[PDB]
Amino acid sequence: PRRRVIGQRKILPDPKFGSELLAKFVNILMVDGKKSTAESIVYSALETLAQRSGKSELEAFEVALENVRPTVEVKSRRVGGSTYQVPVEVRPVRRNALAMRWIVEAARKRGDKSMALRLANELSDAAENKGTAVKKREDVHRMAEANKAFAHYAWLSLRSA
Amino acid sequence: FCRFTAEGVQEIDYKDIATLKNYITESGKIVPSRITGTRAKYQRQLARAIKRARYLSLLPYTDRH
Amino acid sequence: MKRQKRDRLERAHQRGYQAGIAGRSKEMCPYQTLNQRSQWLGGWREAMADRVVMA
Amino acid sequence: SITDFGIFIGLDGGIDGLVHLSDISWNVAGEEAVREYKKGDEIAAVVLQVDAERERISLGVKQLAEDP
Amino acid sequence: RKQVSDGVAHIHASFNNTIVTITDRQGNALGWATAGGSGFRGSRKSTPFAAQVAAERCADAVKEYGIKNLEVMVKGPGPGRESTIRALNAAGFRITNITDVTPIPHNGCRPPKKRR
Amino acid sequence: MQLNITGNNVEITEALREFVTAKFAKLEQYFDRINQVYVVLKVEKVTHTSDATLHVDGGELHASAEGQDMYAAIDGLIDKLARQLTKHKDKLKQH
Amino acid sequence: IKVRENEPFDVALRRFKRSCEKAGVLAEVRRREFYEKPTTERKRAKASAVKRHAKKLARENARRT
RNA sequence: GCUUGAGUCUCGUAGAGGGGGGUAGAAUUCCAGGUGUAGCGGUGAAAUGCGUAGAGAUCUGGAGGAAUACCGGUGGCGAAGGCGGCCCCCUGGACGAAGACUGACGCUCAGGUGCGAAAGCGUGGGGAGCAAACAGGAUUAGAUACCCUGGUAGUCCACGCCGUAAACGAUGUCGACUUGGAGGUUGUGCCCUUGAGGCGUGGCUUCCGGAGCUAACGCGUUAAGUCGACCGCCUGGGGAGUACGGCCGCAAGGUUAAAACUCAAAUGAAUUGACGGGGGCCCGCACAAGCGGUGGAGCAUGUGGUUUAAUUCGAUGCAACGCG
Repeated sequence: PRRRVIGQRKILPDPKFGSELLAKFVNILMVDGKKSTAESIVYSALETLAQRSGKSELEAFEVALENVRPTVEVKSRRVGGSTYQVPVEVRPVRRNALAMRWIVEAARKRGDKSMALRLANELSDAAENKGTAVKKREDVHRMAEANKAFAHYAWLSLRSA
Repeated sequence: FCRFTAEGVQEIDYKDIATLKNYITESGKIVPSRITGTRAKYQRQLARAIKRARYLSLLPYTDRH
Repeated sequence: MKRQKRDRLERAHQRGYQAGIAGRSKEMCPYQTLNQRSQWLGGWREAMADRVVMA
Repeated sequence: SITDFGIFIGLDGGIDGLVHLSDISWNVAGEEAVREYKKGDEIAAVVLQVDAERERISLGVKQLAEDP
Repeated sequence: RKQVSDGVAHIHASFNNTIVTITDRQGNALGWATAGGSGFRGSRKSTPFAAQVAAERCADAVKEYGIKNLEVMVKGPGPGRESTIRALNAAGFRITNITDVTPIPHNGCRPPKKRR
Repeated sequence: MQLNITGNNVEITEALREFVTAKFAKLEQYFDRINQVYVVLKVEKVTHTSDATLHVDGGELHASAEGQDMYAAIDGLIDKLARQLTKHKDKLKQH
Repeated sequence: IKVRENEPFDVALRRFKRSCEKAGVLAEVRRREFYEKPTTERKRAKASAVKRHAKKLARENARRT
């Protein structure tokens, strides 16, 4: 908004594992205001991600996540008649949430029988650098890196951190 | 500022390039009278002296010759 | 409903930067207090260079 | 002095500017969000780890402690 | 290929494009690269980044002439003109001197009337 | 672009609907892609007035014209609408 | 323009003198003969000069800060 | 008769004042040659266009035309129009110091005569760049336009014509008088030039303001203040600076200049709002970041239409349409 760096509230961590990133991930596919069955989908998917990956579950999810987190993201701008996209760097809070949104959408596609099987296979190919969300990641990097020639005025991401 | 031609009793000759090179810049351009602070009469005599010395090639027009 | 963003200090910066880029070579639309006028002019002179680098 | 979602910005010692990154802060990497883990306005352990002579970036850290 | 030592790097830096012609001391060309031919097209030609990629894609393909040091001439009041010489400090060259060959007429011919 | 006609105290005859529709179609073709148009005809004991609301991509735009015989009011409203459309059209060209 | 010197050099001096006199005269001469409005633009420029000088001078009274 | 008005002479002073001649440098274009190769150019985006027949770039040489960066100064000169590289020749005016001289020789001026930007016209040259007309590409609903790519008259010179301009300070000329300030430019006098110093004195000029004036805006010793001499011009708006006739012009057209008719207004300045594809600042689920919808389907309910014997009446942009 115009005003208000807003008084921000935190979230509850995940019960089964010591993670708030995982609780955010439950809140992403928590469709229709119903947390419990989304928790059953996430747990049911990390179990078969462990059996279909061998390694542990939290590192399985995080290694599967860092192959779809982005670095540069386009912002569409128009000046005059043109309307070109300008690469802004993603801030590392937006980064992993923007990854998990693509994982969850690419799991709502892809359709297998169950949602835990779809999301389990989608995280598996996210470890394999093979699935859909890595194609969307590489689309974002190809068009921001393709439109890389714009670093300008003041409407985006002041001096540094 | 001070006008050095007013500090002398001069009437600017075009041949003392030791003095005229204090009034060309290093690109050959004549320096304004708000910078050097000369009087306007000696500024006109100065400009005619610079252009005349350029004609006799005692001063350059530009630096790209 | 919460409180003002970057309390005119580096908002005074980007007002002087936008006003610097979009012409306005007045440097005569600033604030009047010192801590905001200083970087309205700071953004103005940081915007003159960003006008030289582009059209 | 001000934690900007990727760090904490300790700025003691006579104008030395921007410092500790979110990557160290503990022995966990990404999930930490420094506002949850340290403070606002508090004097801490932080050691230097890099001074870059050009571009005026010292980069302190906080993981250099005793947990592992 | 000629095994030249030093070169003169002309940079034509107009509004809509920058072209970079690396020549020798003599004044005859060795290799050139433009801000249009580096993949950037139309309005995107008119950026400093396309001038930087142009100076890269000239500074190699003049490798076979073996230039250690070069002068830099720059003609044109364009959006390149400084990123393209940062891209020649960074390209592995020794810059002897930098000049300005922007043609300033002691007003002669009449310019066009262009805008409304 | 579908034109909806309604009338408060004005009995919309079939010859009245043919003319209004033709005029609206002609205006729509001339200035911009228009999605829907509502026409309201009011009679208040003297003033034959007309309202129109055009829903166009940019948004709503409205005009109103009082006349003497209903037909005159409709003509005024249509010219006003055309003028408004020119403003909206290159208001969202603005290259 | 012309910069040659020892190992810390090559950028600041050059973009200074280059940028000022270059961008001035080329951005001026690039089009528009005008024949008429250097007269108007110098008249407005210098009327704005005396109005800015007298305006700041009589604006040097107070501002209630 | 007299010297104060006017004019002449002796010294200088500054100045894009005018006419003629000559010459210099940068740049643009073209031509010839070299190196080199895949683009150039252009725009808000594009295409028309140019380029593998070697373009664009870079270097060397040559040709030709035009304008004179910096100095450049709300600076200078000229009656006005206007006049900017540098040098020569011929020539006009202004200014000041000290004297001498003539002795009212003065001011204005209808008719007349002269000068008079740009465009244009005639004759002969010249033609770089730009550029009406014109072609093409776009844009647009259309686009005989703005934008782009080209491009002929013209822009230039010599000799004639035209005689108009927002030819404007929208302020006729000449003269006198009437508080100040800050500057510019150009002379000159005195004194410690002893230091870019101080005190006066003339001319031209820029701004701000005093009384006074003005409908106000504003003008304000360079008046739009107080007066005097002479001239030009005005008498509601449209018709109309048009028609007819005269005079001038090669023509375009210029000048002089009506009337019928028609309306009760037209106008100037200032005010309060409203408005702007004017500006500045702040804010809003206004945009951006997201979540879920409507529009497709069936059904419910309301409305328009159509029907009917009646389909009771009202609510209709937002702010009527599961509304009374």
